[PDB]
Amino acid sequence: LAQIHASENSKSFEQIEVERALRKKYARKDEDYDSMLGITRETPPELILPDNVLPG
Amino acid sequence: PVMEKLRMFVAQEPVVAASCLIGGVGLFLPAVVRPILDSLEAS
Amino acid sequence: MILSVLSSLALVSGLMVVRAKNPVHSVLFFILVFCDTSGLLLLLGLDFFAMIFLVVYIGAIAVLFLFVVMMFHIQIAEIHEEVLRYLPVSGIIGLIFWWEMFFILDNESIPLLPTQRNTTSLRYTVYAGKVRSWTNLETLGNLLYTYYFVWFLVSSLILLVAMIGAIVLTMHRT
Amino acid sequence: MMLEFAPIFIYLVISLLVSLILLGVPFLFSRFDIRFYLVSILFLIFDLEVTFFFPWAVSLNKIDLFGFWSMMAFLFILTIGFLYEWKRGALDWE
Amino acid sequence: YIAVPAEILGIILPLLLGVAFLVLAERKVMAFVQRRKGPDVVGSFGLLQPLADGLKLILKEPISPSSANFFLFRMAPVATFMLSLVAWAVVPFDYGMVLSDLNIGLLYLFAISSLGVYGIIIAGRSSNSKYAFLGALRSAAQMVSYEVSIGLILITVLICVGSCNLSEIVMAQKQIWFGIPLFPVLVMFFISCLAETNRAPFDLPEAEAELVAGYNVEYSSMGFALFFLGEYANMILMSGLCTLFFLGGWLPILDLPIFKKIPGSIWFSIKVLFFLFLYIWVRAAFPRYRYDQLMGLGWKVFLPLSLAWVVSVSGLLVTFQWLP
Amino acid sequence: MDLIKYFTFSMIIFILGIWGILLNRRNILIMLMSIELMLLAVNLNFLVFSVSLDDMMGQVFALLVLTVAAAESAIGLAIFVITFRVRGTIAVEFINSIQG
Amino acid sequence: MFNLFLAVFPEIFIINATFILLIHGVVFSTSKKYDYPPLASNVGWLGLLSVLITLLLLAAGAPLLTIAHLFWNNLFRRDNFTYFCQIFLLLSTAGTISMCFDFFDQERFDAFEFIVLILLSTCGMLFMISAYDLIAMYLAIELQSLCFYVIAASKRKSEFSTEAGLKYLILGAFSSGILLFGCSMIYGSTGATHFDQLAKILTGYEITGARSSGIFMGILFIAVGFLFKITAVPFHMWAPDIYEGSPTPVTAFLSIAPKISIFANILRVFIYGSYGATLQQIFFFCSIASMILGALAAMAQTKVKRLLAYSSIGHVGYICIGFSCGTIEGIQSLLIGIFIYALMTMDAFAIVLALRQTRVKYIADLGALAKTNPILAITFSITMFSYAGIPPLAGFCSKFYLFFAALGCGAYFLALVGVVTSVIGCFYYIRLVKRMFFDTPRTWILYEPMDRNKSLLLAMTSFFITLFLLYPSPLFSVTHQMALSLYL
Amino acid sequence: MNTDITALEKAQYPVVDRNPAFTKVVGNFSTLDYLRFSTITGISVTVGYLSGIKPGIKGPSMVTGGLIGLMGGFMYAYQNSAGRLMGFFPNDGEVASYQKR
Ligand SMILES: C[C@@H]1CC[C@@]2(OC1)O[C@H]1C[C@H]3[C@@H]4CC=C5C[C@@H](OCCC(CO[C@H]6O[C@H](CO)[C@@H](O[C@H]7O[C@H](CO)[C@@H](O)[C@H](O)[C@H]7O)[C@H](O)[C@H]6O)CO[C@H]6O[C@H](CO)[C@@H](O[C@H]7O[C@H](CO)[C@@H](O)[C@H](O)[C@H]7O)[C@H](O)[C@H]6O)CC[C@]5(C)[C@H]4CC[C@]3(C)[C@H]1[C@@H]2C
Ligand SMILES: CCCCCCCCCCCCCCCCCC(=O)O[C@@H](COC(=O)CCCCCCCCCCCCCCC)COP(=O)(O)OCC[N+](C)(C)C
Ligand SMILES: CCCCCCCCCCCCCCCCCC(=O)O[C@@H](COC(=O)CCCCCCCCCCCCCCC)COP(=O)(O)OC[C@H](O)CO
Ligand SMILES: CCCCCCCCCCCCCCCCCCCC(=O)O[C@H](COC(=O)CCCCCCCCCCCCCC)COP(=O)(O)OCCN
Ligand SMILES: COC1=C(OC)C(=O)C(C/C=C(\C)CC/C=C(\C)CC/C=C(/C)CC/C=C(\C)CCC=C(C)C)=C(C)C1=O
Repeated sequence: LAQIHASENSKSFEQIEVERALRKKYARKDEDYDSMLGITRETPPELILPDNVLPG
Repeated sequence: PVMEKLRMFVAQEPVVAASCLIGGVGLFLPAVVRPILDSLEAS
Repeated sequence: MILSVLSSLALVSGLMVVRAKNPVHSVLFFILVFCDTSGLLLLLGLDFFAMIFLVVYIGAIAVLFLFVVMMFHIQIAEIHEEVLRYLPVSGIIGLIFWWEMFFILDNESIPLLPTQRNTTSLRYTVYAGKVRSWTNLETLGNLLYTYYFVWFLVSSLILLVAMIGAIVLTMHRT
Repeated sequence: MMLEFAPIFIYLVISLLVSLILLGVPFLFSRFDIRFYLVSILFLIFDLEVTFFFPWAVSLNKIDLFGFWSMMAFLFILTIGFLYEWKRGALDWE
Repeated sequence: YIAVPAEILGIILPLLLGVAFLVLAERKVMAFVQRRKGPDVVGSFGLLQPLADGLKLILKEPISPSSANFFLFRMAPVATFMLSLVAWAVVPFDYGMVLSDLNIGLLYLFAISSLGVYGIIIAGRSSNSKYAFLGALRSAAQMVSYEVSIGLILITVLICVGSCNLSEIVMAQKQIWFGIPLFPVLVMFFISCLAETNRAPFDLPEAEAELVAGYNVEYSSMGFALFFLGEYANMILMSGLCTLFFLGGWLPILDLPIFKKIPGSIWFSIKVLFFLFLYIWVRAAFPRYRYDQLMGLGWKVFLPLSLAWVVSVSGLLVTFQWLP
Repeated sequence: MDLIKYFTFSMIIFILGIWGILLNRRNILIMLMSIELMLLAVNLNFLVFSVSLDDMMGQVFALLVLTVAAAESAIGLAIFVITFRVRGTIAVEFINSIQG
Repeated sequence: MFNLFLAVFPEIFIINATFILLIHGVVFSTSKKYDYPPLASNVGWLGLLSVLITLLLLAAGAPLLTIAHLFWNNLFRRDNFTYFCQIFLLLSTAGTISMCFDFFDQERFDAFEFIVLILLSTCGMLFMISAYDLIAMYLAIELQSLCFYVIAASKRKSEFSTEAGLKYLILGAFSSGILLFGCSMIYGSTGATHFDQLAKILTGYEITGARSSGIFMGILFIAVGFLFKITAVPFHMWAPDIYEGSPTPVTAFLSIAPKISIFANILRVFIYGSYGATLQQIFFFCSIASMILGALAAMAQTKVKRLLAYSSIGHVGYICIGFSCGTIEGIQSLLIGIFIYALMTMDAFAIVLALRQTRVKYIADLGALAKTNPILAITFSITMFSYAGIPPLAGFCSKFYLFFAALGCGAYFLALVGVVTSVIGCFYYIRLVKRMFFDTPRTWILYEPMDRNKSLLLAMTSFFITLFLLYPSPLFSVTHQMALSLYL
Repeated sequence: MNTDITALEKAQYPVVDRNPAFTKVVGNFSTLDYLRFSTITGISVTVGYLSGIKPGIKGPSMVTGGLIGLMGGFMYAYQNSAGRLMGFFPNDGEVASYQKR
């Protein structure tokens, strides 16, 4: 747990803004329109937590 | 710098560019040349 | 007599449209109905409409129906039902429509009973209208694009809606 | 006049008879692909375009500039639709 | 009207003979390009080969597989064959040499062309074979796709002529053959004719070696022969249409008394023969497209160019007041 | 008698469309086909009247109605396709969830 | 030549802007460089702008819309009535669009084609209002209908949305065929399709014994199509299913604009034409049936959308009473009812769309709303009481006229039906108020606050509903003006 | 094509030109016409910019909004100028310029 908290608390202003925008963009989805467009939106790695902290 | 973007479009889509030129001539003639020919006839 | 033949063919083919168990067969009979309709149009002297009914109804619309119905591979269990129990409801609805609607023109357009006399000699010929006869095609084209052009353009808008809707509802880009 | 259509009917009857003779003499001795629907729709649209072209083509001498530009507007609407289809990938079979 | 059946037979029977010998001519020309001899054993110079093949076909037992579409399976080749035959009722071979002088003949030809797709579709579906069905669907899609360009080219000619009467279309070329000013349109028309008749380089049904089964693979004996005959009659018809619309039909090359000596039917025949030779030559020269490539060509190349030619011809003729 | 015979032809086509609606409660594709039959009958009504009345208005509207019929069939078959895609079946018991 | 087209400047502009937005959306939605951005909100804002510019062009050019009227006569007819009807239609479209942005971004409905189809349907309804011939009327109706069919099925993976679309297309196509048959019968009987010609032929005879059965049944079939369009009983059952199954912004748009357009059509066809007492009796019986069925079915509903659908059916019954009585005050009251019902429906659907952010579905989902959002519960209560017709709220006008016509045309069964159905309606409207204010449920649903657009629209419509009867003169004068302009 | 500009409701102001030519109407643009034109275009560009930020296409969105605004504003200015020349709108300036040239 300490790793993810340390990583978040040490981020600079610019990275905080970048991740705010990324979080807003990927908060919801329209997979049907993506399938119409023939694209697959992937969650950026800076929003994915490591597996060792996930409930499973 | 839109003078080689048109070059690139012509190089990559010759059929579309040719269609646009042919149809554009077909539209330009009645829109521009025909009123000119009508005006020269009045005088 | 000839209109009796064509109407009989249309009646049977239409019953086959609405009663064939296999939907592919229904589409094929529908095509027979449009052929008979085209024959009637030729009898009326409207050769442009006679040909256009083949080009559009059979050549484009029925082809669309056939492509869709064939790829559906409908099983009869999904659409089967006995129709013997509908004979009464069709009898009343059909008869009321029959009694009212096959005879609606009779009071306004009373038929001329064919007599045992040659009325053909009373046909008056005006040669003035025959010097330069117009085809059905050119009579229609004299009007579509100038005096009634707005309706023409609205029809174009309708077709644009069809294109957009077809894409938005079914497209799955690879 | 519709007189010229009668030979066509007799021709059809004879061609049918030839077909039956030729075919009958030897008796003596679940994967729905949407792209087909889409190509059907496009064909329907341009079929109607040709349909509307026919009277216009024979009537150009009488409708003059007004008819020409009205048909041009018709074509502009339909071609915007075509551009929409092109961009969306309806014309790609890969 | 009592003599009308004689005229109809005088059209249909020589046409069937001409198809039988078009098959032989294709084989001969293909062979000669390939430095071999085509059929030259069955009859002198192989001239009896078509009769032998037809006799073999009629003497072949029919199969009629145990499908649930017994009627449709046999009627599909009848439909395509009859449609191939009936287009010739309006084709003029010379001035006054035509069975039906239709005022709406151009649209009638378009309608027949649009009807041609049903034989292939029904043969594919009724045969109870997924490969035949898929091949038939692809072939039908290709034909409807190229029909659009064919119709637009027809409209270009119609704008030039001002009448749907085929004989009038021919006689409107007395001043100049339409193939000279509209040469790219003629090239487009010939390619679209190749694609519309499922001919090389567009012959998907012939691509069995490419894992693409044709729509007629389950057919034997005379149903298969009917499909083949309809296809080759349609090739002759497309050559005739190219001749009528762009090479001035029965007209001579030059309006001179020396050329006017030879009858117009001979001029028409010679032009048709040139186009049939080009059919064979093209089949001999090139490999074939994939289905997706030819569909892309149909919708992305020939449709826009045909529409552009419609606009350009109409605009030019309206501008200088050269309309018919 | 010509005009009554031409009108009853179109009339039988219209009644057949109505009957096709009535007789096809489990088959909504045929219901769409019956609606086209009715539209064809109306189109024929306009053409016959145009000749009988010696007037062109019936013919202009007939062409435009053909355009409407084409667009209608295109959109309807798209909706049929997507309904089938969602359910995997065209049976009427799988399109009855909206009620009350 | 160019100046002739001043009569169609509004329509030219909106069509061209719609084309521009279509091209913009398709070019940038497919852009890899821009990572396929959703453009529903961008195109929505640009289309709201386009609608407002169209409204400016139309309102500021009132005389110019009548220019070259002889040249345009066989295509359409623009006058004061069409002027005000089109202005109201554009205002309704602008409001409906403004209510859609939270739906676009939070659901992530990214399809910009939704906005384009709405704009094209608005074009169709504009042409519907000015239609002066059966052919033009049919074409405009069909354009509008096809756009609705497509947008009703916009959630193309949803069972509900696909079901709505399928039912709509089948029943819509059937009704359109019936109407077209009626048009063909009228043409065959009279040789005419222009409304002026029909007025001249049909006036002075109605049913003078030798009545054209062709004319009588053409009118009947056309009326059947019209009644389907206004969701009048017994041609109504498409409406509740379509309203519930469609995406809620679609439901809001369908609830208002088509009614305005089709009622303009009905006025100019029937009122301006002539078969007469038969057709007013048609609308009389359909009004009574619609009031009764709407009241009872709405009383049965447990879901908000279905309740509003049945409420709208009942209210079109109330409105058609005005058409039935066949007087200048009848037409004026019909117009007043349409305007007030439209504003109330806009208010109600703004609330519904605000609550859809937390997926409101059942009436019981409103429990404890007076605690979790007091001003929202009050606003919704004002809408309900206005729907019930409680004075001095704006909704009281329709009730007052219903009874005014019942004692003016001389109809006491109608008055009895109005009393009973009004009481039933009040019950099922105040049931919602009881749910928000009186109930104490064990589990509460906390709703996300609405966006600025819906709050502003709600604030203005709520002042109108509460305060309209303090200053009702402009609506009364404009509706009297329109009623008169139909014949002069 | 037969044409007839005649309106249903007659002009309430002096008719300087019954059917003014396109270029005459454009040359008749006043300062108020240009103000209307510029305001409509500027508002449209602003809406394009602001609505384009979230998708990330604010520039192209500005261009699209500007095209819509240019067309709408020109149509509005033309409407006003032509209506003034035709006598449908108050046209004191047009009458004054007409009584002198
Ligand atoms: C490309 C693909 C392939 C497929 C396809 O396309 C697509 O291929 C296409 C190919 C199409 C066929 C093409 C061609 C036809 C022939 C047509 O059939 C002609 C019928 C018409 C013409 O018939 C006569 O017309 C003239 C007489 O009228 C004759 O002229 C004489 O008489 C002149 C006057 O004295 C003299 O001056 C002349 O010198 C003298 O010669 C002329 O010879 C003769 O032809 C209409 O006739 C009738 O109409 C009459 C009126 O109703 C009826 O009258 C009756 O009712 C009256 C009360 O009402 C009573 O008073 C009457 O007593 C009482 O009799 C009666 O039934 C009957 O006459 C029927 C349609 C069909 C099969 C098409 C079907 C569809 C296709 C297969 C298409 C298909 C889809
Ligand atoms: C007489 C009419 C007929 C009968 C119908 C009656 C309908 C109402 C039923 C009456 C029973 C009791 C109703 C109780 C409602 C009173 C409480 C109330 O509405 O208070 C609102 C107040 O609601 C309003 O906002 C009402 C505003 C309406 C404005 C109307 C006035 C127009 C001119 C005033 C100008 C501005 C103020 C001037 C002085 C500063 C507070 O809302 P909350 O959700 O609690 O919190 C709001 C959030 N915040 C406080 C942080 C801002
Ligand atoms: C794929 C090709 C796309 C082409 C797109 C570009 C062209 C689209 C059409 C744009 C409208 C016309 C633009 C051309 C300007 C030149 C017009 C012109 O030259 O004026 C002529 C007149 O041209 C016109 O007035 C025709 C305008 C065409 C109608 C375009 C529709 C505009 C809005 C219509 C409103 C109706 C509602 C629309 C419904 C959807 C003069 O003719 P005349 O008065 O001397 O005699 C008439 C004629 O010769 C005899 O019949
Ligand atoms: C008649 C009874 C009495 C009525 C009294 C009327 C009094 C006049 C009204 C006074 C208004 C007071 C508030 C003025 C300041 C607010 C300015 C809005 C600023 C703004 O840019 O809002 C934008 C949104 O657009 C919007 O939110 C505005 C659009 C909202 C809909 C407004 C109507 C538009 C369509 C017309 C419908 C007509 C219906 C008639 C049937 C962005 O907002 P943001 O920055 O907070 O970010 C939102 C997250 N995306
Ligand atoms: C509870 O018991 C039961 C019934 O009884 C209510 C039933 O019915 C049925 C089944 C039979 C039915 C529903 C037939 C009724 C259908 C009709 C009348 C078709 C018309 C449709 C509607 C929605 C009625 C609307 C029409 C009205 C109100 C009047 C028409 C118009 C005017 C007067 C202008 C069953 C099984 C049943 O168990």
